[PDB]
Amino acid sequence: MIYMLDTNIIIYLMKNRPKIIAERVSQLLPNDRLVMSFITYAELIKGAFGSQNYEQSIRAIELLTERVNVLYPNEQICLHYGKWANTLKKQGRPIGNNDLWIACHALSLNAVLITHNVKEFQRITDLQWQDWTKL
Amino acid sequence: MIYMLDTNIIIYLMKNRPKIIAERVSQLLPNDRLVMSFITYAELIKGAFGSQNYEQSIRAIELLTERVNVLYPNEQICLHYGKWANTLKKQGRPIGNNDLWIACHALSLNAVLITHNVKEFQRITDLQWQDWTK
Amino acid sequence: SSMLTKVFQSGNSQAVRIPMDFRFDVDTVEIFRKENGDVVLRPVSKKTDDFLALFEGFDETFIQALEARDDLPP
Amino acid sequence: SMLTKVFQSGNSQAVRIPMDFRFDVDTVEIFRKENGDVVLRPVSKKTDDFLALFEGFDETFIQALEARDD
Repeated sequence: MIYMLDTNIIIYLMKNRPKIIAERVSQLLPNDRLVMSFITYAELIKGAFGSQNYEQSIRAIELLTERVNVLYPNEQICLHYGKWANTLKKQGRPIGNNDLWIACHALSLNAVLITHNVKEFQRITDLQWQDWTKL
Repeated sequence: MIYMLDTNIIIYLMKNRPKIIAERVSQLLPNDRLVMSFITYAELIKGAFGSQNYEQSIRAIELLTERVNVLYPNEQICLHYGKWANTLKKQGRPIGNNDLWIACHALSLNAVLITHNVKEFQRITDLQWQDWTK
Repeated sequence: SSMLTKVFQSGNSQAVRIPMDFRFDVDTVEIFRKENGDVVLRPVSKKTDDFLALFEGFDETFIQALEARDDLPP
Repeated sequence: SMLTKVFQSGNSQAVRIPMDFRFDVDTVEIFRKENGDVVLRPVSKKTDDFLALFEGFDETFIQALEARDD
């Protein structure tokens, strides 16, 4: 199974060390994989440039992505983005643009998207996702 | 050299089909390549879903991309994006997010971006761009 | 020296038969009207013809939806 | 068995672990048993390595990344 950690859950994990997440990681089977979208990696790079110690931030990013590999798009992400961008246009931009790209990335991989406090994603009705901070 | 058509110049081309831009395309050398970003392709698909005749639009896109190929990036796009997203946030002068991704895609290729929206993209000072309308 | 040729309806539009004496070798021509009511046809280059054809097929509704970029900052 | 010291670290409390009781992990589970004793149970190797991936980022990094704007 492909588990894609979104940007919010990574931020959460930098600020907290919660038991719920240890348990969920413990339940991971051997062929299961943790990844992040290129979107999220770009936001990480942005934090590094906005941080006091650029070289330390980049070092921490390299360690993180060695385990949580970055994935890059192919045509399928664009098909999903076109569909859901159109549907979501009527609903008053309920989902941020980078969150939407991330959701469509997960759709394109049939990944399960792991998030924290983005209930908006329920509007993308074919997205498989989980909040690994809640029960 | 790669020349990347942004989303706006492709709208312009659909509204006004001007000979001018056809002339500039022909000037491209043999090893050159004319392309769009995956961002723009996704916006085309969006338009197909928001149009009257979806099957028609999709066939139009498929024909378009057969000659102006859609490119998909590697890690270099994220390095340019982090850098420019931070720079512009500090300036308080952010541009559209899809446009930002498009610009960083062009940077990651050392490509020329073709746009009729120079003010926004000029903020990305490392960006090579040309306006094939003006 | 000139010929007569027929105006006819094709689809929801009008069209003119081009006799072979005047066949064009492209699929797209420029068209304009002179003061006297003459309509003038001038072909484009083959390369311009093949490029601008790529943007045939996208109707007004598609352009509507595409123009609606709603491209907000990051 | 031994004795060891409770002290303050920054704004929080801490306990010194004598050499003979050192941990090989950066994170332990802490809980209270039925008789009130406090227990420190090391997390697994898998869990420790995962959580370590997020420890290196300082507050200026988080503050900049927390500004998603989106």
